[PDB]
Amino acid sequence: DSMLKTKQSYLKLNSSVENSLNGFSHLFSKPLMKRVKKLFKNQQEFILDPQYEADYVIPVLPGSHLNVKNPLLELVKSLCHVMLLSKSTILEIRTLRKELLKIFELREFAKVAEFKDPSLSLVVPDFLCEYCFFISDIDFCKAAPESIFSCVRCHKAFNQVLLQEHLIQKLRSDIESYLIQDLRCSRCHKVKRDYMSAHCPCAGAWEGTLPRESIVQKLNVFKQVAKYYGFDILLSCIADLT
Amino acid sequence: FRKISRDRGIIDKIISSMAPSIYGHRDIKTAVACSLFGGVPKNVNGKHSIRGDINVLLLGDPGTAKSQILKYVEKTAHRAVFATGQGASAVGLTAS
Amino acid sequence: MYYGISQFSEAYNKILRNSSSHSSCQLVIFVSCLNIDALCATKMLSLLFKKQLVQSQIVPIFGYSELRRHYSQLDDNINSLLLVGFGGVIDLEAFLEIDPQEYVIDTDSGEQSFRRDIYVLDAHRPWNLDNIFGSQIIQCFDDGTVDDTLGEQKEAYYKLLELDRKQRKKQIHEYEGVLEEYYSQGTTVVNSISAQIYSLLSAIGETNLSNLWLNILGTTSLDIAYAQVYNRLYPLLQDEVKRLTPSSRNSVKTPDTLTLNIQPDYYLFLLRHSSLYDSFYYSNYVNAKLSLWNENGKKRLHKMFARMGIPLSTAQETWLYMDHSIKRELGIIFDKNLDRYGLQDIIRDGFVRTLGYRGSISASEFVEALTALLEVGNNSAQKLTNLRKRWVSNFWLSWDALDDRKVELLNRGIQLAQDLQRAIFNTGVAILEKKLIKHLRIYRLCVLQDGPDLDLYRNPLTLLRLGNWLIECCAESEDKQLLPMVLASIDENTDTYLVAGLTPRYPRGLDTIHTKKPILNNFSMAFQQITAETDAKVRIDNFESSIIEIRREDLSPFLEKLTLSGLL
Amino acid sequence: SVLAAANPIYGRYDDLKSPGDNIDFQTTILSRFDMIFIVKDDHNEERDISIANHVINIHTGNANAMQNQQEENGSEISIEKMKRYITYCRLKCAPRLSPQAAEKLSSNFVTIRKQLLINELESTERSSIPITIRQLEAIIRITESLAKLELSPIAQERHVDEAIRLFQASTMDAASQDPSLSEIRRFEQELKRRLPIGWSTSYQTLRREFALDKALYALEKHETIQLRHQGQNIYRSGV
Amino acid sequence: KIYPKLHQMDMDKVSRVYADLRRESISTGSFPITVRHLESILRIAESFAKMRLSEFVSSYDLDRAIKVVVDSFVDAQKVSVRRQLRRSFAIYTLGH
Ligand SMILES: Nc1ncnc2c1ncn2[C@@H]1O[C@H](COP(=O)(O)OP(=O)(O)O)[C@@H](O)[C@H]1O
Ligand SMILES: [Mg+2]
Ligand SMILES: [Zn+2]
Ligand SMILES: [Zn+2]
Repeated sequence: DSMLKTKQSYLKLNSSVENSLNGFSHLFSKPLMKRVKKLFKNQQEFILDPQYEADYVIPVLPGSHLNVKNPLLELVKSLCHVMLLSKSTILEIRTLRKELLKIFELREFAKVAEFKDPSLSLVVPDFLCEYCFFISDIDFCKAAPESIFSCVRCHKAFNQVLLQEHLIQKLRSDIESYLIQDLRCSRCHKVKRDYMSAHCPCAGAWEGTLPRESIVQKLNVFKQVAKYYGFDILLSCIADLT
Repeated sequence: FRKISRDRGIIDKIISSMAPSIYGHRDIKTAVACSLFGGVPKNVNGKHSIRGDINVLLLGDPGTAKSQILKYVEKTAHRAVFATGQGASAVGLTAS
Repeated sequence: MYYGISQFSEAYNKILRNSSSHSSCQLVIFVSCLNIDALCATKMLSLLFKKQLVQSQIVPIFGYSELRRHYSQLDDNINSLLLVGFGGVIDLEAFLEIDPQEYVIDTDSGEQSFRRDIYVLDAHRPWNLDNIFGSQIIQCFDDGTVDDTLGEQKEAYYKLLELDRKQRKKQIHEYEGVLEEYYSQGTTVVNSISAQIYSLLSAIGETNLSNLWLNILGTTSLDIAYAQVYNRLYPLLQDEVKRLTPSSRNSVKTPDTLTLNIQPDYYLFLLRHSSLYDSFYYSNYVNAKLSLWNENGKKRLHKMFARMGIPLSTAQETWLYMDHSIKRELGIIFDKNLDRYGLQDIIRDGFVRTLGYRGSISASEFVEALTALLEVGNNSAQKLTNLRKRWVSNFWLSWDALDDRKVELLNRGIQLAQDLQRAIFNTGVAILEKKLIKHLRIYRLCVLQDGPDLDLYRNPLTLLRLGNWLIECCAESEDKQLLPMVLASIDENTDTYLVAGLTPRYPRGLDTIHTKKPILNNFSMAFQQITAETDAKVRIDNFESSIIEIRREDLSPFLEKLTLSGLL
Repeated sequence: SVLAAANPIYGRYDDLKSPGDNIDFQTTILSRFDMIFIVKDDHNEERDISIANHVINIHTGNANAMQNQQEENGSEISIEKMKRYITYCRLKCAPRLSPQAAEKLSSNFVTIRKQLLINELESTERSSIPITIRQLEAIIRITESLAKLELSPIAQERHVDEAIRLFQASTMDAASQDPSLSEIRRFEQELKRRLPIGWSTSYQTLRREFALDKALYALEKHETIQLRHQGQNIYRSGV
Repeated sequence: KIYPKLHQMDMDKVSRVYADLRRESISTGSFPITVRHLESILRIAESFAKMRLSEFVSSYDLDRAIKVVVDSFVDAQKVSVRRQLRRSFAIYTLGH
């Protein structure tokens, strides 16, 4: 509503470097940080006292890969990230974020103060709806459960067996691609072309294009999705892996 | 010194007093004050030594009181040595 | 009362009967590390049991959890346990999950014997009534306080024990109130363990010069914190020194002469192993007397050194290498120009040990070196255990420092003491510059968030030494009223603060009516009550109850709750 | 021993200019020098962050703590102990090569000389970096030093491999620096018009179409082509 | 008589500022940004703490030094990209 009123006022006055929104933060600046202070006192009162941890609890999601020590800090970081989207008001949004962090006595550029996406991604490419012949890419760590079990243009459901089959298909395809990757130099990045070589002729160590850590993260994402949605065949595949 | 140090805004007053006879050019005054007070020369374990002195270069058009600023600095600092252009050789700058 | 001073020999003989079987090792000695007096007492007992060839186990313990874990691991054959420096204030049978029925053997015949007898020895005054009175396994070596000042407590405890109408409930309430007002009292110490075991040894009659030196060291260990107790016990040690010293005085110095002497021992820091100027600059008393953290302090220090007429280079020269003129007129020089600056209390008489041509040494310097060796001799619950391992290991370094054949270790301890005094001094001056101490109506909080050598203060003795520095400094500030200070230090590896409840003390040499009354550290019950509620993952395991480990996130709420708490 | 610190002309290396232009030192003086490292400021933002964190720890008293702790850990050792250890090793061992190490060194030297010859032929200009018999002596000396620091009386092929790696990392790195163009442009245009933007083809197809073909490496630098199947398949990356 | 210390500071902002400085220097820039230049920020902050007789470098002493460094870098660039560089750097001089 703040940006809506700011845009309306700018258009009325008139009728990116600078757009209609340049001071929309001021509509809620005092209320925002006042409410943040009140919520901070409320949390500090009830962060440790039991029967409120049912409120100060971090929900478990398929994409959960970030540990939250302060749900209020996660909340304010999320609001700061959503209100940093405007390129024209970058300075005022950064100032508001700095003032909000001053309530936590945290530095403006602190790494913990930096916000990152709490959700990973796991898309199924070229998903086809067996009724309307709709081509889509079904995410699971970001897409809602209602948007994954059924199509979009129609509302017909999807086969659980097909979902598990295609998820395991992508998993095994990634495994094979990691196992069949090419090596390349670590210094001049020249692709390895022979079979017998300790390193690149420029004394560059050989390295794969697909990191093992990437496959580890993919396997963790698949396991989290299987556990969250009860994917039996996916869990069987995970057990087969190790 | 201790009393006026606790004053807030002392940095700006000091900066303005670098060149009282020279109008404007506040950034140059700030840089001159920083070089005058200087930093602390770090020396890690006696192995790694870090320069604690600030070196400042002023590039500017003639008649901009850069020479006057340098004259003020020479009159001001504790140990000041002034050399100009070709009137100072390589060995005379350091040792001979 | 369980074991009075006069009947300590009975306990000694009972222990000897119980575990003088060289086939096994049925006697185990538990000693609280990071405690000089306990170390000295354990050394006495180790030498004594080396005399009678009684096999013993010495286990240095840092935390209560370690004690309970070791007791769980403890084998049943061991029929005799010794606790040194702890266990006299907590419910050991409840702590160690002990009932008399499991350990009792040959119950019959008005007598009782037990398969495992534990003997505690600590001088903390909150004597646990269930441990001093209501048990036979727990055996306490009283120093005359329980038998004289806990008579009413004894009566109330026995009335509750025997009683498990309206007037009966009224009397039960009165007795419980008496017991409670006996409790809820700050942990204080009236005697030194070294003196108690030395008295026991004299009763056995196996004393020598070495044991007397150990008793002097143990008593000197309590001078900095409990100077009133030190003054109380000083004449006994003095008389023992007079008695034991041979009549062949003024004898020619041989490489074998071991001489204990009573001579002016000024209240300086490492005088005989550092320059006079540095001794003054690092003496806690002088620093508190002139507040050397300000720039004026060093100028006034030069002012004294000029006023006495001693050259500053001479003052800054090492003690051994000073001119004999100053080294023989130090006493008169102090007499002339000490009362002028109020440092007259520096002059003191102490005990000095000389071993042949190795040079003299004072008790204060020795205990400082021992404490330094204790402190710096060498995901979240793992590195902390490694820190406990290192802290326990330093106990053995300090122990072996007692050997006269390991003077090289003593030199390292002296250097460590100098460095630790330097670090604590610099930290105190930085804190008093930045005014990290925030004065309140309850306690003067002070938390170190970042800075130099912050990893040194996670050791409890280092934090206590810093507390001694700051409490001595604030004691000489008459404007600053009596109030405890709280110190915390974030451990970045564990992301936890080390909150150390401290206690104010009267200025040294300031003897008044209220000075005779000791200050009681009420951080124990406050800490425990705040921790029992509002679970904050607090780790309270130190035998010194006023030391806790708190989560970094929970530090601020814990301090806020403590401010809301009026228990202390 | 000689450890010299110099600066390429123009302040920066200025790799756009010829390597001989950036270095005013003649071939004669460059011949005596055994190892010639050329460090370059990558301006890699993550590397910049790492260096900035290290330097900040250096300045704010953290160095005096972490260096002492790491030295006590045993993975770093003080100046004096290294001095005495170096003295003892230099006065104790004078290792000599094994015949297998000699054969490996001779083969590597011939390879390096062939590489220098082909580089000079491609550039039609003598390389400012000289590789000669003295370079083989330098490799032999480095192998001896590697065996000596281990106090091994005889040098093994492990030392030979490590010395070859260091030589390739410093002297070949200096010698591999590069500043017809018509052929390169023609090849670029013909593959852009022929090879589809989203497709790939084998390298033997380019060989049959038709040199050193540095144009493909330059285009890989431009990220318009990419060699994936061990150099047997060039794919238009999307540019 | 003043030897200020940099205990109270945030290495994150300084590291990010140095990384961005090097990134904009290598890309469409001619001013050399080296590690010496990163040390210059701490040196100027030390001078700022000195001129207040402060023995510890406060947050203002660091922000002022960062602003001075980024402004000196920006003014050393051509006006064509100077506006974009200032727009990028504006997020670091907050408060002044
Ligand atoms: N900003 C200024 N304020 C006052 N006087 C100035 C200013 N800039 C230049 N001048 C005057 O110009 C005269 C010559 O300046 P000069 O030192 O030659 O400048 P530069 O060193 O840039 O050649 C001086 O006498 C000085 O008083
Ligand atoms: Mg001029
Ligand atoms: Zn559909
Ligand atoms: Zn390579």
